[PDB]
Amino acid sequence: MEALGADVTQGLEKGSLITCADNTGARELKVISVHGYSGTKNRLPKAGLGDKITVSVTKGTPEMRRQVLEAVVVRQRKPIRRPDGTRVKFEDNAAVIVDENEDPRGTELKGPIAREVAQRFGSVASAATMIV
Amino acid sequence: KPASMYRDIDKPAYTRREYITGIPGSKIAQHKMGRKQKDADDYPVQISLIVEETVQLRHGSLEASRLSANRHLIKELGEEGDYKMTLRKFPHQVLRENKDGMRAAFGKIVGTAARVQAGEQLFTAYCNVEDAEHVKEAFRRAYNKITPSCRIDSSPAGNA
Amino acid sequence: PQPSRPRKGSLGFGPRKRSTSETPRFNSWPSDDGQPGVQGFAGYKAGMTHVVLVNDEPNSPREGMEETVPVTVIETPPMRAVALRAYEDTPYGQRPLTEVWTDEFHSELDRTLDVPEDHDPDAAEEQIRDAHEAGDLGDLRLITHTVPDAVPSVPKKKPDVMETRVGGGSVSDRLDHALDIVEDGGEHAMNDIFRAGEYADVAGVTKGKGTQGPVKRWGVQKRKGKHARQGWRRRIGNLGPWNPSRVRSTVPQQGQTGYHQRTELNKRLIDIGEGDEPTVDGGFVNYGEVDGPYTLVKGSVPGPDKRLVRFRPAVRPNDQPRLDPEVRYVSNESNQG
Amino acid sequence: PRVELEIPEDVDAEQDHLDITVEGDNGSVTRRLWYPDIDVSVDGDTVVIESDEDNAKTMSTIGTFQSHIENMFHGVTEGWEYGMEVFYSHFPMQVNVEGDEVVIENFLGEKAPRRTTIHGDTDVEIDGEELTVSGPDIEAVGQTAADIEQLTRINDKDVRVFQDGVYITRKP
Amino acid sequence: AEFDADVIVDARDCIMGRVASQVAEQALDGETVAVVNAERAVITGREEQIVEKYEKRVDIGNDNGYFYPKRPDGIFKRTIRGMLPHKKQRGREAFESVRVYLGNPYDEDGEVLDGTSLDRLSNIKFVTLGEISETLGANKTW
RNA sequence: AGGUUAAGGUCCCCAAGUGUGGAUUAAGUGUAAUCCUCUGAAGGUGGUCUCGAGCCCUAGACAGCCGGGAGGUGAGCUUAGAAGCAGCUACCCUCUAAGAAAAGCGUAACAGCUUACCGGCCGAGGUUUGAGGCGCCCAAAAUGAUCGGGACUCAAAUCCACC
RNA sequence: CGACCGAGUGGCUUGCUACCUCGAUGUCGGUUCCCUCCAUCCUGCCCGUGCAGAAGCGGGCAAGGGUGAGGUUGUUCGCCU
RNA sequence: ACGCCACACGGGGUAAGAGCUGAACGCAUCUAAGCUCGAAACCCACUUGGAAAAGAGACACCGCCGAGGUCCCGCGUACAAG
Ligand SMILES: [Cl-]
Ligand SMILES: [Cl-]
Ligand SMILES: [Cl-]
Ligand SMILES: [Cl-]
Ligand SMILES: [Cl-]
Ligand SMILES: [Cl-]
Ligand SMILES: [K+]
Ligand SMILES: [Mg+2]
Ligand SMILES: [Mg+2]
Ligand SMILES: [Mg+2]
Ligand SMILES: [Mg+2]
Ligand SMILES: [Mg+2]
Ligand SMILES: [Mg+2]
Ligand SMILES: [Mg+2]
Ligand SMILES: [Mg+2]
Ligand SMILES: [Mg+2]
Ligand SMILES: [Mg+2]
Ligand SMILES: [Mg+2]
Ligand code: NA
Ligand code: NA
Ligand code: NA
Ligand code: NA
Ligand code: NA
Ligand code: NA
Ligand code: NA
Ligand code: NA
Ligand code: NA
Ligand code: NA
Ligand code: NA
Ligand code: NA
Ligand code: NA
Ligand code: NA
Ligand code: NA
Repeated sequence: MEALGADVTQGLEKGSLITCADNTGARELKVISVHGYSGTKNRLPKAGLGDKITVSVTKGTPEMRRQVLEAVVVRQRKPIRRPDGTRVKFEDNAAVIVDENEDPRGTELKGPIAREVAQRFGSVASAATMIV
Repeated sequence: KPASMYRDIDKPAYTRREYITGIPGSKIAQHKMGRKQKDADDYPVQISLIVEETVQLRHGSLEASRLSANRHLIKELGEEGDYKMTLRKFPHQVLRENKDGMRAAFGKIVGTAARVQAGEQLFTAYCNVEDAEHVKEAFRRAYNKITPSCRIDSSPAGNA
Repeated sequence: PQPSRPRKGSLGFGPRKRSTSETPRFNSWPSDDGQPGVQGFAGYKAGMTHVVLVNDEPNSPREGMEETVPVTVIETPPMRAVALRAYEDTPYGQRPLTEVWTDEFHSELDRTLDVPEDHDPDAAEEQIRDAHEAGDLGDLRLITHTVPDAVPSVPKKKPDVMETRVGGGSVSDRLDHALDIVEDGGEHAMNDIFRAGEYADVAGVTKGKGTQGPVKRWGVQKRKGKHARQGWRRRIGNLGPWNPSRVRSTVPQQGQTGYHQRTELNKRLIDIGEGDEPTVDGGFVNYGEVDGPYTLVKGSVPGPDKRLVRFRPAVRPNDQPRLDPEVRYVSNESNQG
Repeated sequence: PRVELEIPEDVDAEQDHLDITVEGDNGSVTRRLWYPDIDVSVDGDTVVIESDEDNAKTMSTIGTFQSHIENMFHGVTEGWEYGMEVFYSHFPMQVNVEGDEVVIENFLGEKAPRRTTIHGDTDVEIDGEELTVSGPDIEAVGQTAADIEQLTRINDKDVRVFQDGVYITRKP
Repeated sequence: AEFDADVIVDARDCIMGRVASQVAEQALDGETVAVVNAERAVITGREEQIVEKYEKRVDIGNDNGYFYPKRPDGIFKRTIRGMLPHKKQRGREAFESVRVYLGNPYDEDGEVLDGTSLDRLSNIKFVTLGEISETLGANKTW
């Protein structure tokens, strides 16, 4: 993929429960896999900011629940490093549901976003309320 | 099962049907092929297939090689062409198999085989000088389906 | 079905034993390209800080922008090429033929060497040119030593001797070039060899850590779960199969870790200067105050503070040189906090 | 056996050890003819290839040496010449002689120029969409020509459809 | 340096094993021998299989060790050791009183032993010690 | 205790030959009597050596290159059409030194490309088939390859004799 | 793609045998840690195609490196994401 | 370490394979002699060890009644004793 323009310490694992920052109808999401990743023996597969993950819907509307969909990580508690040395961290862990073409499934995003996510998913960013 | 289990002559002759019951029928459809009404002396050329090693050939092999040779003569000469081939052997030796361990090991009847001494003619075809190259090829396929090495030998034929 | 997995550690840096010479010894030299010249210099590790630079990389989407980069500070005072040694080509590799010395020696060179009182700088030189005429001359290298006395932060006064190769134009021309550097008094500085913005190979003897176990030494796992509570916490499962009935040297075991020689490739030189611009408030921890001839190396360097580190022009650079990077800020903040 | 080859008036051949040199107006060619018990010599006006053995393997090589020497007589007088033609369908291919090698640019739309070094004293002359390889050493000239055709080799796609490249038109 | 050799042999273009057998014969007889021009000694056969054998001898090994020389110095000296009872007193002495050389460090020209020469005009399938060494990855210091 | 042999062996390790006359093998085949132990099969081989038979040839053989390869007529029939060449039947005489009612491609059918057959250049053996010898392919396994090892090629291998 | 019939290689399964140990060579599965084989799953380089391309399918050389995380089950095996 | 720095290209020889010249066998033929290429695989390149390599190594200087060294003392860039 295109370079993020920042270093990321993955703060999420396979099985992690995170926040779905949108209005698709899904509230809580569970990470199942990370696109393009292949780890090593005994290592629990990891995900972080700017990564595209496969997810299952834990909470939300009856229809959205149990559905296996794709998503993009937008915010994470573990710190990341900007090119100027400064560290940046968020209040929670969140991702936005997305389709085959990387276009947000919902109509609106809930909460802030990392400027770095724009360099990868412009159509997701071009729906952002706040880009920090 | 493999011929490796029955190719050598390493047991006594077991052909007395008066003491052996339940012997499977032979798969050999016919022994006299071509034009059986015509005579052997009514042909210019006569080629036989000679076996090079002393062996045992199961009825399954006799049928397969007889089939794949005559099938060629029928393909190149026709269902009523001018020729006549002869499978001059019949499967007399009865075969067993120990199919308990080595206790009461005498086997049960599983098949039949023809014993051919090295130097004997298994097949013998009779044809005109034209069809001489077809009979050779038919025999080439025939020795590909039996255990021993073979010599295709033209007995009466100096029209080479 | 037992998943596949790469082995613990590398078999290429052994045997993992204590280094014989604390002073590193390069086993490779640059190619003879441009003009003649010495292929290496040395200094003493001081400590680290950070700097702000303008993006030099022409292929970066950020070129021209600010960028924070970590730097290891190294004091690089002038050294002295005290002699010119020549090698000859024989059916058994290269062998030392003869050496050419001087008269001007440092006041404390006698703390390590038995300084020459009677020498013949001509007979030696003659022997070298005769051999060169014969076409048996191998290569040319200078015997160099540092001046620990210049660096106050370092206790030792006794110099560090090392043989550095000289390569360049023609054998004849660099033979002459060498002789000149020596005769003077051998005095030379980092400027004479390196320029800010080039890539260098830094060698050094790492920080010693005495005896250590397999987990640390080789990077093997700790016992997991229930196994970690039985009597074994940091010990590998087995020393090998039933057959072969012997312990293979490839299995991870305990021993000496650290204090080995390593040669780290493609280190970028950020700035060669003098004075006290890079010194830290309150002094570098466990080292002291820097004020004089120094060098700013990008990233880390093998070894602890005070240890002798050697420079060599990168023998296998991955990139092209981007000279004199624009430095906008050198942190002087205290390293205590 | 013994075969005698009469050297032309135009030519002049000298031999040293197992090496043979053939000089003519079009140049010179030196080869190395080495094989168990086969003797090659210069007897004033003729070249002699002889051996005491007569087996199939010896006879094979004796005949080979002859054709090699005759080809050397030809290269030094008439010389060898292979002629090629550049053909392309969509992307305009550029064939040029740069240095001691021949470079080909924009093959099938490529950005990277395909090239090959010319063998020995071979002379490659280009005229529009026609090429002509020539020289005295038939081995050298022969390879050089073939290397040009081999340079447009394509394995990934259908050769029947993607027929771009230079091809040997006339063989001597 | 300085070997007081009673005999100097020229191995150039000579069949290695045949030379080696005679050197061993003499050394055991109390002779001091110096084999010269080892890089130019020869071994008959199809080069592909000869080298396959020598490269295989290099791969063999373990912690205990299987040191096998890559330079013509050693290859030759190892070939000779194989014809001498080197683990015995009489045999170690004999072996140690023999030395192989790259080129010729002497003034005299070595003598050629009977039966050991190869006629290049009669043979094309053979290889030179130095050629094997180069394939083994040795440094051509000759 | 002296002497001579047996099995086995005589390039080195290792006592005794780098023995003699001659031939084959290029695979390191092989240097492996017997064997749990030393594998190697059906099938295949213009690898190479030796031997026999039939036919062709200086009235020019085999191959190659050049030239000719003709008309009656694009036979008749079937068919809108078929002309060597879809199919069915026939398969004739002229010209001549040869040339099919055409053997194989090719066209929608023609055309177009060659085969048969004649001539020329050239100049020496050619071609068909039978049998034998040694080798080659077939031929994939686990800590480090092997003929006991080294190493050996007009042998230090294999076969026939001999000192 | 490939029946029949025929010739083999391996020593992973299974069966047969009763040579070695009954004054004991500690079991299955798992785990950890090390070396290896090739009959190659990926990666390099190739050949054919019912090869336009793109995606394949089949075959050759090749053991440098890689071949991971989970749900049921003690399971090996195997089914499933 | 969960943080940060550094870890080739290029040559040489080959396999499968693609070809050149070329004969046995006038022609043809990638092969029999010869040659041009061509694999993450082989060799070099690079890193690490390495005078006990028994052919037990090389150079420069100081010294053989004195060069150099161990012990002692204050300490660690080192360390289980050493
Ligand atoms: Cl996963
Ligand atoms: Cl564990
Ligand atoms: Cl080893
Ligand atoms: Cl011994
Ligand atoms: Cl030869
Ligand atoms: Cl061998
Ligand atoms: K027991
Ligand atoms: Mg696990
Ligand atoms: Mg317990
Ligand atoms: Mg601090
Ligand atoms: Mg702070
Ligand atoms: Mg494709
Ligand atoms: Mg003796
Ligand atoms: Mg063998
Ligand atoms: Mg046997
Ligand atoms: Mg035990
Ligand atoms: Mg394979
Ligand atoms: Mg491996
Ligand atoms: Na029973
Ligand atoms: Na058979
Ligand atoms: Na315990
Ligand atoms: Na415990
Ligand atoms: Na055990
Ligand atoms: Na040999
Ligand atoms: Na070895
Ligand atoms: Na062998
Ligand atoms: Na088997
Ligand atoms: Na016991
Ligand atoms: Na277990
Ligand atoms: Na591999
Ligand atoms: Na499972
Ligand atoms: Na290569
Ligand atoms: Na020593």
